[PDB]
Amino acid sequence: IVGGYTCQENSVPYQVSLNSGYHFCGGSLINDQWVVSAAHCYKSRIQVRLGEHNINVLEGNEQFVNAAKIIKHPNFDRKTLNNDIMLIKLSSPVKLNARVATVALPSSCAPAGTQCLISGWGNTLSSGVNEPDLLQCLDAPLLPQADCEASYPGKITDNMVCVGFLEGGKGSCQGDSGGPVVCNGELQGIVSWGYGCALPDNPDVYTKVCNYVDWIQDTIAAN
Amino acid sequence: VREVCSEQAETGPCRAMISRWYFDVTEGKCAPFFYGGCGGNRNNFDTEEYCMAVCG
Repeated sequence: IVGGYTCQENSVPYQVSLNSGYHFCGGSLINDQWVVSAAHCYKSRIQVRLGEHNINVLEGNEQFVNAAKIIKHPNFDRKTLNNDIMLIKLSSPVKLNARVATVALPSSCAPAGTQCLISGWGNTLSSGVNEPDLLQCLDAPLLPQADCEASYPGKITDNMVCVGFLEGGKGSCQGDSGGPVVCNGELQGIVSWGYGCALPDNPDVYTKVCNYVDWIQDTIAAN
Repeated sequence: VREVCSEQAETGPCRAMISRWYFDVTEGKCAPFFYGGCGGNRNNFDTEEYCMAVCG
């Protein structure tokens, strides 16, 4: 998160860190045993860390669970990043409480102009690398599809939505993929891609989660 | 295998944080970088040993 603020501790209780030795992507808890994230964050051993605020200090509040099943969407396309979403089934259910909780899946697709909160431990600078210790947060709006298409001509499918500021200065960055974009208390997007970080006329584009609610629901059911 | 080894390091457009190694042609040595998880190019190896083994 370039240009954001430190989240108040344990205010984003559904935020998880996918870890393989080091933090490499974020995710969201949607019930006791499943995590949703981006398909490009696939690895074969993933450990999910819940209740984290400072990713580098053992704080006493955390739950560490290994990923038992990792299921990407059947039509994820590694070149266009169309359908970039995957589900992770934890090896055991977590214990839900004040700082580890669930986020609601969408009731419908949020319209343009809705304010969203994006959070993550991704890089905080546009030039250079600086990995925060503490979870960062960002309040940003969903853009009109036209503005989104005009910024990335020919590359936006019906499964993508842009959030941000065409002036640049703020935006998600490397290490934030998989993370939550929550608008009106519902998970509307998953951090996926953009050119650079917080560059003018290159906003953030996210997987449009409202198009996947029956897929998620049916996949939990079948396994 | 040289043509790969001259390409500039690229993060790609995705926003994961994966440490990778690339060969640097001026300095004649594999250096570390952060790859975003999609796109990018061939000068992108998972270890120093494998990078120097291809390009060194």
